[PDB]
Amino acid sequence: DHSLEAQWTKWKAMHNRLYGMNEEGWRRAVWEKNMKMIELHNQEYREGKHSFTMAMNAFGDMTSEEFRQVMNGLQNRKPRKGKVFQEPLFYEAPRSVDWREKGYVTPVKNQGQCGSSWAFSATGALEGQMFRKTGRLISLSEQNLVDCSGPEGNEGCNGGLMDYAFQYVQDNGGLDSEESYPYEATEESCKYNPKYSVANDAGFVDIPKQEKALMKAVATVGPISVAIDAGHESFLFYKEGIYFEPDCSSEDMDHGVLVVGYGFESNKYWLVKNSWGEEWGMGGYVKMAKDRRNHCGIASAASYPTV
Repeated sequence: DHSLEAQWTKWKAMHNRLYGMNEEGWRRAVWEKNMKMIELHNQEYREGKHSFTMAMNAFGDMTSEEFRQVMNGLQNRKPRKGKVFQEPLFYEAPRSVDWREKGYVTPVKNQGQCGSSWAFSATGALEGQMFRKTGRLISLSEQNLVDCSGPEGNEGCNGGLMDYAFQYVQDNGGLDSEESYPYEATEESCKYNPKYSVANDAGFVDIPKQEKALMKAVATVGPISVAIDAGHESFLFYKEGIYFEPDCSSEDMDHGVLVVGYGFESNKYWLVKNSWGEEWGMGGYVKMAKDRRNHCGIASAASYPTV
């Protein structure tokens, strides 16, 4: 009715959308299907069938093809070439951890029209380690990785891996700050300048494919880089609460993110920092189901750098 037409017009304006005559038609269809599922889902939430709610956002008119192109960023083959993390049995991890309260985490960033989640997950873990080492929080450059880690196996906006990113930092002897090497969301020439370098003696460690191990690692090291299966509109439109997708895969992770802590609702979850801006989820964060048989592959390809 008039309400639907009005809401569509408002969303378009709000997100500054200008479509051609033919596109307008199918973009709206995409948007309406999403609005319908968000509605049905939220009703089921009220009925207690879900732990999280959904809400329309800037990705309301996006196609699955476009999603795979700019929202993700992880490569198919995920090799384990880093040092090994041995789960300490005689260490008892706390019930909850949140590194943002310790000042290990920088503000939420936005990868934009570039499938570079690998770069954001990488700098995220590095920023925490540098803070653990200097007590100084400096935002690192994702653009540096995008433009320079090609030899390490990365493909800029076409995907890469966090380990390849950590490898680059090793071989290179440093990574610039975001202030000196701004994010452009595209592949340009490598402008790495030593004058603004940080993390000169790096390396990386891979964590076993177990949540118990991942938990002990987060509690003792700081934020950790993890890969998750994010290809679901439930995640795309996630709003708040504990995210749980029955159709989530524990083996096909396409999105790189950062775990900054874990806890339980006073029911356990992982505090995850995403790079889709503050307008997504909980200020750019998502509480993901913990200890639910490696939900979304959270513990299948986790690692952290060493400085």
